[PDB]
Amino acid sequence: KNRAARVRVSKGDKPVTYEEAHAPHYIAHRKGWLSLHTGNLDGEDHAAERTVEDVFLRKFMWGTFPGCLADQLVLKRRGNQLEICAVVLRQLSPHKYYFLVGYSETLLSYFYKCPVRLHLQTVPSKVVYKYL
Amino acid sequence: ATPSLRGRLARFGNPRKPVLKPNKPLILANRVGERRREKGEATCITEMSVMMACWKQNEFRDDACRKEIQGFLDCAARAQEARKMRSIQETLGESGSLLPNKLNKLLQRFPNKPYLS
Amino acid sequence: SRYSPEFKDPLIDKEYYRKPVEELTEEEKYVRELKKTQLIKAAPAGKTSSVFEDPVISKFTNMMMIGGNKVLARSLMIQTLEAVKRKQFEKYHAASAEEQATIERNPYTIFHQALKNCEPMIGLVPILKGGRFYQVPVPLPDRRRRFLAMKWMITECRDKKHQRTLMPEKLSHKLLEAFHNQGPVIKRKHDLHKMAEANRALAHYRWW
Amino acid sequence: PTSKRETYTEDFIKKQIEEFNIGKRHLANMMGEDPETFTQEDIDRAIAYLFPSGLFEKRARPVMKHPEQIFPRQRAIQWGEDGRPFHYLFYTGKQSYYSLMHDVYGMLLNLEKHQVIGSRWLIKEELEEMLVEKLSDLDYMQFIRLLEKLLTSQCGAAEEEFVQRFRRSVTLESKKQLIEPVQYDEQGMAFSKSEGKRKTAKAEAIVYKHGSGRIKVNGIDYQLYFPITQDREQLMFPFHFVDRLGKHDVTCTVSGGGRSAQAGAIRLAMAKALCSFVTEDEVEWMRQAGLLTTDPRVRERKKPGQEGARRKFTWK
RNA sequence: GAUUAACCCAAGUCAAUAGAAGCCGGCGUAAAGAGUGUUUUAGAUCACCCCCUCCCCAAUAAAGCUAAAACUCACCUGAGUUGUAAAAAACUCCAGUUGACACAAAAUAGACUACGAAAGUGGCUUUAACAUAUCUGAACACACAAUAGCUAAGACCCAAACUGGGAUUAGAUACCCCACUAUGCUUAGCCCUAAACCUCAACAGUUAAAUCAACAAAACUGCUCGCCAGAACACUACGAGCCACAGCUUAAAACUCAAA
RNA sequence: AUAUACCGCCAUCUUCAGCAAACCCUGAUGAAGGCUACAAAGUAAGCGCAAGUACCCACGUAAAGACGUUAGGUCAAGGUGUAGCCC
Ligand SMILES: CN[C@@H]1[C@H](O[C@H]2[C@H](O[C@H]3[C@H](O)[C@@H](O)[C@H](NC(=N)N)[C@@H](O)[C@@H]3NC(=N)N)O[C@@H](C)[C@]2(O)C=O)O[C@@H](CO)[C@H](O)[C@H]1O
Ligand SMILES: [K+]
Ligand SMILES: [K+]
Ligand SMILES: [K+]
Ligand SMILES: [K+]
Ligand SMILES: [Mg+2]
Ligand SMILES: [Mg+2]
Ligand SMILES: [Mg+2]
Ligand SMILES: [Mg+2]
Ligand SMILES: [Mg+2]
Ligand SMILES: [Mg+2]
Ligand SMILES: [Mg+2]
Ligand SMILES: [Mg+2]
Ligand SMILES: [Mg+2]
Ligand SMILES: [Mg+2]
Ligand SMILES: [Mg+2]
Ligand SMILES: [Mg+2]
Ligand SMILES: [Mg+2]
Ligand SMILES: [Mg+2]
Ligand SMILES: [Mg+2]
Ligand SMILES: [Mg+2]
Ligand SMILES: [Mg+2]
Ligand SMILES: [Mg+2]
Ligand SMILES: [Mg+2]
Ligand SMILES: [Mg+2]
Ligand SMILES: [Mg+2]
Ligand SMILES: [Mg+2]
Ligand SMILES: [Mg+2]
Ligand SMILES: [Mg+2]
Repeated sequence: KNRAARVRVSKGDKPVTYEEAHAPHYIAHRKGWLSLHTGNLDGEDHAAERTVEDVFLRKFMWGTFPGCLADQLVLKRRGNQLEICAVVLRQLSPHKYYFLVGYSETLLSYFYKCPVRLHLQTVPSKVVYKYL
Repeated sequence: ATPSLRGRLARFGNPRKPVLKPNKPLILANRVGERRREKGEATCITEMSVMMACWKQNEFRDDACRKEIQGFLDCAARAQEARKMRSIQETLGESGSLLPNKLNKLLQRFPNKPYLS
Repeated sequence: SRYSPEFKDPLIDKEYYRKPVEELTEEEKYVRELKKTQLIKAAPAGKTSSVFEDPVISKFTNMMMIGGNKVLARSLMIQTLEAVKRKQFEKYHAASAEEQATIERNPYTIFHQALKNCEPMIGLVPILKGGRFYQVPVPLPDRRRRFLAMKWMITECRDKKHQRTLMPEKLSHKLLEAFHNQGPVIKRKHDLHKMAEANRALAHYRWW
Repeated sequence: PTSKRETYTEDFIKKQIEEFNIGKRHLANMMGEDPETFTQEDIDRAIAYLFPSGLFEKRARPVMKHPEQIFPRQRAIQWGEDGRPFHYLFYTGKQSYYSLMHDVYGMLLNLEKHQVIGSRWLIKEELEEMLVEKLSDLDYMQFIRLLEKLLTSQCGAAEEEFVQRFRRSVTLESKKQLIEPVQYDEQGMAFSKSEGKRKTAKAEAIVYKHGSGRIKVNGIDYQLYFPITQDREQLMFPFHFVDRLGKHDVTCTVSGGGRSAQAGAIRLAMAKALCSFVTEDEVEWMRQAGLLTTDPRVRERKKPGQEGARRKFTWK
């Protein structure tokens, strides 16, 4: 049976998110896309280089904001700019958040030669869609 | 008059030898058996025997045995209609005895109680 | 099917609609109003409202076609009809004055009657009784015998005994032999009739 | 336990009513409209511009509706502080369903003492909204059996109103072909234009009111354009059925498809354009003959694991 | 197994062995009501009071009888009859009608439920005839006991182990077909067995209470006799007894398992 | 090396309709079991089916398809537990 991106049923004590509660056949019906660029449009190029940046950015943020990411990243590209939008927990102190914003923005701007901006949206606790 | 059951089954008070040895307890059930399928009666056989007897005499020519064939043909048409009419009508039509499915809804409203409550 | 169950088959009969309201029976009149509400399927390409439409000559054309080549199947049928037509005109000018009254020249009347002379009355069906298959005589239905007549005529012509003869000349020759109750297709019906009358002792194995 | 059914009280819904009204005045300031005359259709239009979502499911897109159309209707508290249920049939479990059967059975007894198209019985799913009670299929049938029994009897005027509540309405679209508007050309000849479709073929047909039975497909005589007789037979069919051959002049232009797909597309176009020059009764006969219906049969796609659309690879 | 730590006892520890604790429980299916009845020595309290299904329906033994079917013979006719999921073999003084004709076996009734100790008994008639005024009471006493079987002399319609033939089958010492014998029957002796099982002892009594593991045919009480104590070895071996000599009855142990 | 330690991605029954938490009752509180609509102990969130959606509609085709089964397949996609090699 199909397994991809599916959270198997449990007693009911497992909390899943909206994105985690929907399988691949809902990606364009009930879900959007976590990355939005033009590489995959008809007649566009550099789809393999925008993809490698996304795989690394999601890992850079997961290891740079450990335990603070409630949900997956939403990467946005507008021309030269790259916008990282994230939902984070409120456990960490704000002082440490501002440090990580200026460190990640600057480091990633010199690495991908592009203006990078990061927009945090803190949430008290991980939003729960339903309990599987 | 339903046959008697006094001194028939092997018991403690009955001194004599048993008369009946039932393998299933003699207690009415709350349902009846489903009606079996009938083998059926073959139709248009006499018309089918006088039509194949004419072929042998006339060496299987369909110009001299025309009358016989119609008997076998007209019969088949009538027999076919009866089969269609009989199957549908019997279940939908209520004649004589009831059907098990409707008769078991009546026996389950008045179940047999071989226990105390 | 891309049609829903609501869709009903269309009626191409052109003289049915023309029927005056005065002739319409109460049951028929009701039907006509009901059809208005119903959805109707689109008429298929095969059948039109022409006066020359023959359902038996269209079904015989579909039973010869190979791979959807209906232009060739129809071409063979019309050539056969024209070959039967030209062969009877040649048998009519060379006949005596009193022999011309019994010579049919309409190829259709020959096609329908020839197929009626090949329709068998009873067939052999294998029934399993006692772990063995017995070819017991069974009454063929009206459709089955109409289908077998067409299948046998096309099998005999397709049979590779005639080395280099075109189908129109073969089908035309077999249709004229069956019209006079002659030929293998008629003989094939007798052989099925001789085996159903010899094995009539096993006419009780069947139930239906 | 972590999973609890989201229960919404009257005080919570009352605070949601105030946030929508205030949000309704903010959305009108963004778009520059008048707050007072700002309906719900404009909110749906403004939320689709400000929050453009291409999700196929319309229930998964942003929505800013009134809290009474979002939150579901909930069974209200069924007892006071003392604990006595208001209704006398509370302990049945279906006090709303049984109060209706008790009322209907009470009106059928009075009748004994003193003594249609376009409408359908309320469906099961619509009857659980009037009562806010889950109902089985069998219970719904029992209720319908009493209403029908009510109708057969000589019901009074009041009873008719009662039954009417449970009778929903169905809009039936008259199966009548839409006549095309007869136009006039520069010379003054009357005609009607229509379009047809068959498989991948699309056709436009112009049918002149008076003609000598001349048809030009793409500027070519039909017999030249259609060599195969079958194709010509399809062209004749519409006119032969309405017994008016050799009376109109047709000028069509078919594009796409193949030999047999183009004729079918023209047949349907001529037939639709020939309905403007025939009586209503004749147009219904054409419809019943399958001359005004678009054949929906189109090629079926092939599946990744099979040889064809439905054919399967040989089973080893 | 070594090592470390720990537990128990402790100048002891604890491996082998032996012993100490064994009857008031059961017997429809778990091991047990041993085929039936009688009595003895004796035991019981259901024996006096005190009471209610005599006789008759298929008990038994003897003698006699015969309706239906069959065999055989004879006449007449026919050329085949048998066999079956389908064949072969077999038979052809064969088959069908009619008539004559049993030491065999006893439709319907019987939807009855009787007799008798049980076994068992279901065609007709006749004779003789069916223990006991308390209960219980035996592997062995006394007397019975289906079928099968032995010995001897008769009978013989049919059926039929064995055997022979035909077929099936990988094979077929079987199932299917045919034929025939011992045998089944009578008389006279023997044998003494059964899933002889209504697997539910005899007598008396109760229907209340905790109804009662389960299933089966509700659960109990009194009294007595008989039997039984893990499985298998074992319806065995030995011994004894017996008209039984490949027999029956009675009936162990060793080895073995930790289950049945 | 081990798919008989696994994740991951699948096959299959599935061209299925089950699945199930939490309660309740029955059976003397045994394993177990749980329906009758003129209704007799079942109620049920959740998963699935269904519905929605995609494609040319209401049709059809895709997709979807639970829990389980076969220690099914793959350590050779990659990753990885354990054991092993390290001139
Ligand atoms: C609870 N134990 C059950 C029992 O196991 C037993 C079983 O015991 C067996 C004996 O060794 C053997 O000599 C004995 N063999 C004989 N010829 N007597 C077996 O019959 C015996 N099995 C048995 N009674 N079920 O095998 C042994 C090794 C065992 O594991 C000992 O405890 O029997 C086994 C089945 O035989 C089951 O599988 C086990 O669950
Ligand atoms: K018994
Ligand atoms: K796996
Ligand atoms: K590995
Ligand atoms: K791997
Ligand atoms: Mg039994
Ligand atoms: Mg193909
Ligand atoms: Mg026992
Ligand atoms: Mg006994
Ligand atoms: Mg014994
Ligand atoms: Mg008799
Ligand atoms: Mg005594
Ligand atoms: Mg003794
Ligand atoms: Mg004995
Ligand atoms: Mg004896
Ligand atoms: Mg003897
Ligand atoms: Mg004999
Ligand atoms: Mg032999
Ligand atoms: Mg003899
Ligand atoms: Mg006996
Ligand atoms: Mg005794
Ligand atoms: Mg023992
Ligand atoms: Mg013995
Ligand atoms: Mg012995
Ligand atoms: Mg001895
Ligand atoms: Mg595996
Ligand atoms: Mg659909
Ligand atoms: Mg699929
Ligand atoms: Mg679906």
